[PDB]
Amino acid sequence: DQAVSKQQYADANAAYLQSKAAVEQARINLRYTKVLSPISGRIGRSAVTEGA
Amino acid sequence: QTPEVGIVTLEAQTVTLNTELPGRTNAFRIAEVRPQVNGI
Repeated sequence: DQAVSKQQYADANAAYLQSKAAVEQARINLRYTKVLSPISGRIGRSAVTEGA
Repeated sequence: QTPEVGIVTLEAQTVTLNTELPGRTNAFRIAEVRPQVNGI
């Protein structure tokens, strides 16, 4: 009903998309905390153990 | 005088094949306390 301007709707939508990018940054950083194997095959032995 | 020869017979039996390999002993969980801050 245009009770709020399109300018301060585009600003709020830009803030929403920018904050969603800044939270998917932390989501892929939590994806980097756990270690995902990049390719498949015979894994060898652990060079560092639990706690190192 | 015929040639007299010591003669043994062969019999089939099981046999195991062990080996011996050298190597060190690494621990199960060997941590190492590196610090994560700056100070004395």
